[PDB]
Amino acid sequence: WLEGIRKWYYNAAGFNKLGLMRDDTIYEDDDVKEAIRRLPENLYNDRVFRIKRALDLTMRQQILPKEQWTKYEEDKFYLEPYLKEVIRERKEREEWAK
Amino acid sequence: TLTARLYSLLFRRTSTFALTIAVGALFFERAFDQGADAIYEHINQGKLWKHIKHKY
Amino acid sequence: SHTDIRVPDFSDYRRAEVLDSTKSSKESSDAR
Amino acid sequence: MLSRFLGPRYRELARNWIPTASMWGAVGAVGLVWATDWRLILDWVPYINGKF
Amino acid sequence: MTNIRKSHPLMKIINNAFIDLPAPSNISSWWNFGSLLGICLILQILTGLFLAMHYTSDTTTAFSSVTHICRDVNYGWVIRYLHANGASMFFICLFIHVGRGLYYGSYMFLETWNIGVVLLFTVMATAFMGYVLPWGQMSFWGATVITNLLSAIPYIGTDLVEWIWGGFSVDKATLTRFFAFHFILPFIITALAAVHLLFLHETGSNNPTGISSDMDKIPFHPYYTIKDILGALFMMLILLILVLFSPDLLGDPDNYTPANPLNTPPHIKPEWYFLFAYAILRSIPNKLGGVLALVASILILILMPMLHTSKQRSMMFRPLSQCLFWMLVADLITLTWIGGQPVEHPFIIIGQLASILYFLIILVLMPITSIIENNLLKW
Amino acid sequence: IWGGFSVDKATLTRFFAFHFILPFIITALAAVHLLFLHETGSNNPTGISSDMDK
Amino acid sequence: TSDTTTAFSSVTHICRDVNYGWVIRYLHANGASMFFICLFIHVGRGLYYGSYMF
Amino acid sequence: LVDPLTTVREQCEQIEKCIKARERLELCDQRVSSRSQTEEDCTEELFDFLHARDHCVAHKLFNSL
Amino acid sequence: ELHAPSYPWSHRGLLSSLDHTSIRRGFQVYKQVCSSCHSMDYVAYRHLVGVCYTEEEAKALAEEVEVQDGPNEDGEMFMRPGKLSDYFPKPYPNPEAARAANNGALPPDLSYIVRARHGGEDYVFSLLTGYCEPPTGVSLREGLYFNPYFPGQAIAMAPPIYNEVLEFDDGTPATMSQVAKDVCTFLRWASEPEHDHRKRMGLKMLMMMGLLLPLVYAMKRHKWSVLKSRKLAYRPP
Amino acid sequence: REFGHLTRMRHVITYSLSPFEQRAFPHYFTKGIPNVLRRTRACILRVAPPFVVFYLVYTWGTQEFEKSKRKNPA
Ligand code: HEM
Ligand code: HEM
Ligand code: HEM
Repeated sequence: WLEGIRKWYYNAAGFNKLGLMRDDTIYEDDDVKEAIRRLPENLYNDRVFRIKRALDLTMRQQILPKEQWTKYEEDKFYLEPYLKEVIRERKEREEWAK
Repeated sequence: TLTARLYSLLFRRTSTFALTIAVGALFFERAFDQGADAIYEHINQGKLWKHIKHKY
Repeated sequence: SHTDIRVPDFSDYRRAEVLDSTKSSKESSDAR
Repeated sequence: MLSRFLGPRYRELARNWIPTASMWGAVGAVGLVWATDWRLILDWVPYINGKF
Repeated sequence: MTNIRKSHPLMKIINNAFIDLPAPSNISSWWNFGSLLGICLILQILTGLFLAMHYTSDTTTAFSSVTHICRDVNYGWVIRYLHANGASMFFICLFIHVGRGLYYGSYMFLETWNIGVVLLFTVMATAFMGYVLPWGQMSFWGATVITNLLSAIPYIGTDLVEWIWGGFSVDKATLTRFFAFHFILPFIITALAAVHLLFLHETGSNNPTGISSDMDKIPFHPYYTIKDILGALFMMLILLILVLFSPDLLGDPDNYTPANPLNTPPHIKPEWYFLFAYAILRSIPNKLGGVLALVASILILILMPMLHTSKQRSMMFRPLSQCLFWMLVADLITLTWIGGQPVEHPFIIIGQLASILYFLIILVLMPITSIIENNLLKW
Repeated sequence: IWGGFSVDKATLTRFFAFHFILPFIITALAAVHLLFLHETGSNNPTGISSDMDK
Repeated sequence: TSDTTTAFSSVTHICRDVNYGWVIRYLHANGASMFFICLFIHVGRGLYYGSYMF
Repeated sequence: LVDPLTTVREQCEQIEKCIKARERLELCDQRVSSRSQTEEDCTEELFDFLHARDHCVAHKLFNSL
Repeated sequence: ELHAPSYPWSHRGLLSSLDHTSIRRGFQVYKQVCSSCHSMDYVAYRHLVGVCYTEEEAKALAEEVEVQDGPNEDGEMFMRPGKLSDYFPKPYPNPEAARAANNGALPPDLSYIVRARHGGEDYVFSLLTGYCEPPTGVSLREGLYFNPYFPGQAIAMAPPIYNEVLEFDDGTPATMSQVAKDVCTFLRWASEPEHDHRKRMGLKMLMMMGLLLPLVYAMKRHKWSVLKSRKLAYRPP
Repeated sequence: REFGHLTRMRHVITYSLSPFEQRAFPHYFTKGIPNVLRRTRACILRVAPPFVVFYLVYTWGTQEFEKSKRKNPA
């Protein structure tokens, strides 16, 4: 069923090796930077530490050791609610503009 | 430790460092030109107009 | 606390001269 | 984009700006014919066909 | 008292450019090519000047003047072959830079991307124009073919080929105007490169991951000068290998022959860096459609910022997109190989199919793969 | 500079090449000239600072 | 063409054969002359009104 | 004055590539000679006969010069 | 078409150079075989000195020929002995004269002939030793000659060189294959005079590249040693 | 966009060392070669097949062109 394909793709993606959650990999467009600003302090600090560690790792070209990789079931979509709220507000503003 | 005295006597000052580069450039060009040329006619011995001009 | 942090060991990277915890680095600094 | 430009007030803006843009297009066409000395068009206009 | 480095206007600009400019730490070698291009620009321009100091643009002296440079002029052969292989290496670096821009989502810097497309256009025009200057058989005949391709343009098109030729066909007037334009254009390239660097410096470069590296930025001078030095040295290693051991490797031997307009060469072909778009031109049967496909094959780079739909800017975490990108690279290699070969069976069908697959991958497979990519990651 | 010999074939070509390259250097130096001029403003005929009448 | 054997003939061809070539040639020459006139006037202005203090 | 090339060529004649090439050439020879008017010109198998022979020669000849 | 083999030329090595004695012999072949029909105008007797002949030999060689040049006080084109300044003599006054003389075909300029044909010397040599008898079914118009290597399978040049076609100054046998080898290597020298220098150009650079690359890279790594050994720790409250 | 206000970051502790106290090539071959094999294994499956299909099509096109130049027994 599809979840096996999803898990295979998560394994083959790469950002699990670098100790990155999913939302650390998303392109930073206007909605995304606004959502990042909207993040709470603790989540933002963990996010920036994770991103900095990943950049260090790819600078040295050393993947993070096997055991403490971000598991599929341990992946938390922390950014998703804030991004959904931002997208909803933008869509509402655009509907008002129309 | 030869490197220690070498640094303490001719590397610490940037002025003497530049003197080292400039002076050593003379002799490096000298030696490298001679060695590379010698290798070159060693590989190509007898086929240049330097080992056969005595014949003509 | 600030006193609970320590510099991680870099022994995998240190040059052979400056590697022991009981030699002043000034002696081998000139050589390095 | 596609949907965000597909609104009532956007077609209102389009209707408002149709005259100015449309006759800017006429400005450009006349300027092109003028600059190139397009004999296909300039022949029909009076008092200028004499230049040919 | 204030730093001359960041208070004097020229020094302040240089400092903010490539001394104290923050840069991502995880920048790979794929970005070094950028600086390499600049090097491969300067190393070109200077050499060109020296060539222009012994070149007499005329159909009675062009080949003779080039020969005089090659043989008689003190160390003139080295400058000539340095120039030719430097143009080839410039195109190698340009293609690698475009590939890097495609791979890591660097086209999200829209202004820099468009200025880069303009620079790429200008470089192709400069190289096409410059290859005429030696006035060999291949130079003149290829120039005739390429310029006559503009006859397919409706209405004005025919007149245009009379305008560009300076007459009825490629003759001395075309040679000298090509020389003058070949002189002027690289300085326009330099100005456009300065603008391209300004646009990029406004926002900063993009790391291979695609995530913003604002938290981890290192000064440019202490690190990314010597790394670029090493890259330029490697580029020089390759370039002098080409110049000093296989000088006329990529160049067609038929150039070393006076341009005789009474004899068509066995096969008329452009440079290896031109054979892919020329093969695209060959693929389409219609003449006007051929030129449209030829220009679109490069203009499609501007569409890339719009066609991106995956939520990840780069490609490190999109393996399907990586396979598609490598399929595209292999397709371009196939285009080059086909352009080298004559238009016969089965080269006709292979060239046609690869030409369709080029646009099909760029416009269709990549966006649909990106939609499937987003769907595969809960988002 | 003069190509040896006398003013002959080589001299004409190198003079043409330098004649072509130099004005672009002049353009760059003129851009630098304006860049150095701008942060000081300009000298009005009276020679007094004109910061109260810009 | 920068070749010595045909530079002067090339200039005469520019002034005699090219469409409106004489306009370009004499515009170039007298534009250089005016460039020097304006340069001397500019240096005179700079020396006069004390702009050389920049 | 005999030539090094002719003897090297003769020794290069007796290798199996050139043997099959010579048989094919002789078959085309008899075919074309027998038929009065045919555009079939024994050029191509002649070219393969060459391509074997000159390669065999070029591998050896320069040492004899 | 049938292309050329890959003959093991003495200069085909990566850092090898042409045999200058063979250059001199091939130039003798050019003088006394094809200088009557082929032109090598892009080269001069000055290029000869220092690679295949001495100054005195070059001077004698130049004066052995007569070149018509210069307008005298009466304006007539006077003939004078050739000198080191002069380029190689052109056998035919104008190209149309050459074509009308031979068969209408034009003998290509031998200056760049090797660098212009795909295959290089291995091509031209293969042509000179490739003069064959036309195969069965191929007719020959009287005046042409059959060469498999020439595109068109029909050359308009009679067999130039054969056994004892010349007498080398040294004394090596003038057999056809040796003559072809010498003339081909001489044509390679003429086409690319910088060849030897280029090889000497490369070798030094190669050794230089064996010295700058391991250093600069090391320096780079040295300057990267700060970052590559950098260690981080997260200490949230 | 310059050093001083690039972004905000807290509770990050970073260490490093002088270039004059640590080796420039710390076991360049002990872990360098295993790293190279790891990256090669990671990228080989997604890099090679597009190039291998090009290899096959190039060979097939060349051989078919050569065969077409041969006469076709008529
Ligand atoms: C953008 C960088 C440049 C590129 C890509 C370029 C490209 C070329 C190419 C491909 C050739 C033909 C080489 C050959 O004969 O095989 C050429 C020739 C020439 N270029 Fe450039 N060129 C550049 C910059 C310049 C500049 C700045 C000048 C003038 C200063 C110049 C002057 C010449 C001259 C005189 C020739 C004729 C000599 C020759 O063909 O070797 N080039 N150029
Ligand atoms: C005239 C030749 C060119 C020069 C001198 C040049 C110069 C540079 C330099 C020095 C960089 C920074 C280093 C790097 O990121 O690679 C850069 C970045 C970039 N260039 Fe170019 N460039 C040229 C051509 C192009 C072309 C043809 C394109 C594509 C259309 C392009 C698009 C880009 C992009 C997107 C970046 C940002 C890459 C990133 O941030 O990761 N450039 N350019
Ligand atoms: C290449 C030719 C030159 C160009 C294009 C150029 C351009 C300019 C321009 C546009 C201005 C502002 C307008 C003005 O104040 O006059 C200016 C000001 C100035 N230029 Fe130049 N200039 C040139 C040559 C020179 C020369 C030869 C000098 C004297 C050495 C010079 C010194 C100055 C000074 C001192 C000013 C300030 C004038 C003031 O504000 O009172 N320039 N330049």
